[PDB]
Amino acid sequence: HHHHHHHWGYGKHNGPEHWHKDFPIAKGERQSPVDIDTHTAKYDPSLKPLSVSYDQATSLRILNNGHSFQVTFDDSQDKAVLKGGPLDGTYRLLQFHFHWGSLDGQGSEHTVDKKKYAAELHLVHWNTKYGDVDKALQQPDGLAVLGIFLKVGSAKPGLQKVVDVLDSIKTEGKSADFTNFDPRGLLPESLDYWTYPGSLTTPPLAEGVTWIVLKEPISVSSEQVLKFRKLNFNGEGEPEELMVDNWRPAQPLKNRQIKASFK
Ligand SMILES: NS(=O)(=O)c1cc(C(=O)O)c(Cl)cc1Cl
Ligand code: NI
Ligand SMILES: [Zn+2]
Repeated sequence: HHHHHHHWGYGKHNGPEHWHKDFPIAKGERQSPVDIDTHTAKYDPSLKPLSVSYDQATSLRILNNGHSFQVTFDDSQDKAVLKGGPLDGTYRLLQFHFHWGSLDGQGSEHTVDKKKYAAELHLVHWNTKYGDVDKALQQPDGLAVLGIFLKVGSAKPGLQKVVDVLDSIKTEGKSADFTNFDPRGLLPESLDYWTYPGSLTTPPLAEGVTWIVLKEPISVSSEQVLKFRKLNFNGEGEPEELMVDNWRPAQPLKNRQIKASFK
């Protein structure tokens, strides 16, 4: 009988279309992202507003991991947490990262009534009742991701401290100290959201994520998102391959219901 055990990426040869070969959970019923069909999405008056408590958030480092860039946080205490919305309990912010396109007309992972945004911001949190992120990763209610759409318009002031250091992490494996960054400067004004049970959108595509996708996009300038597109998927000394189109497309919703926090 069959038995199951090159690196994944976003290229023709190793992109989303192929991930199912090493990560067969891609074939399952809880995969992210999804298209949010607003007609289908049922307003659920029993969802609470999302309580974002980032008042003490302690950023640590910023790094290029070869598939995105991310800002890490001290998650040893409840410095930056999510609760309420659809969540039971407290989730601690570990990291945020982005996905974006080669052009403004694509780049988001989630879509809304089939519309793609220019980019999507993901704030990754883990359920404190499991003690750390490695234990949480193993559970169905282990993680919560707050997803935020980016459109191109006016500059996002809170994003500028990030953009101003991207030249220091151009290539894979580069990182830098990145202290005193306030993630509140990346939120939109309204915290109205859609929620559904899903997965990581990157391998290993584990099905343990409560997704919270905000209705309202933030706007960033063309100049800012152009700075994203100057990152490299490659290492220093390797041929240049610009880090663009690092998004997985919408996956089948199957039997899941997406709920809205708003009428
Ligand atoms: N795209 S995602 O589903 O938010 C996600 C991405 C990553 C990643 O760094 O590749 C991680 Cl560790 C966790 C999550 Cl939850
Ligand atoms: Ni066997
Ligand atoms: Zn992500």
